[PDB]
Amino acid sequence: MSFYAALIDLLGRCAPEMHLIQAGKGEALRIRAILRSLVPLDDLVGIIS
Amino acid sequence: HRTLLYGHAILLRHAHSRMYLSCLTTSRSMTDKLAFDVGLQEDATGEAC
Repeated sequence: MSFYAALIDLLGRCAPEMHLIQAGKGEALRIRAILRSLVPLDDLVGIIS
Repeated sequence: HRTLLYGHAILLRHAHSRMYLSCLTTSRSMTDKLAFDVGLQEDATGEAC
């Protein structure tokens, strides 16, 4: 699980920026959507819990 | 007529339905979490088609 924690950290650091998201850059929105599809929210909530 | 070559974007229109082939965001296949269903959409807007 250190492997998966490091992978999650790498994905989070690879996630786009809030100003780009607000400006609506298509590539940034696509990257955030891809990361969203790869990692579900429920898994994060449960492993936090 | 434009000759089709690799690394080019194309648009496919169903003959009978006059709709456009696209990649839907719904995933009915529970076997794969990353899988996405492909279907028809009635609008040419966006990059999904």
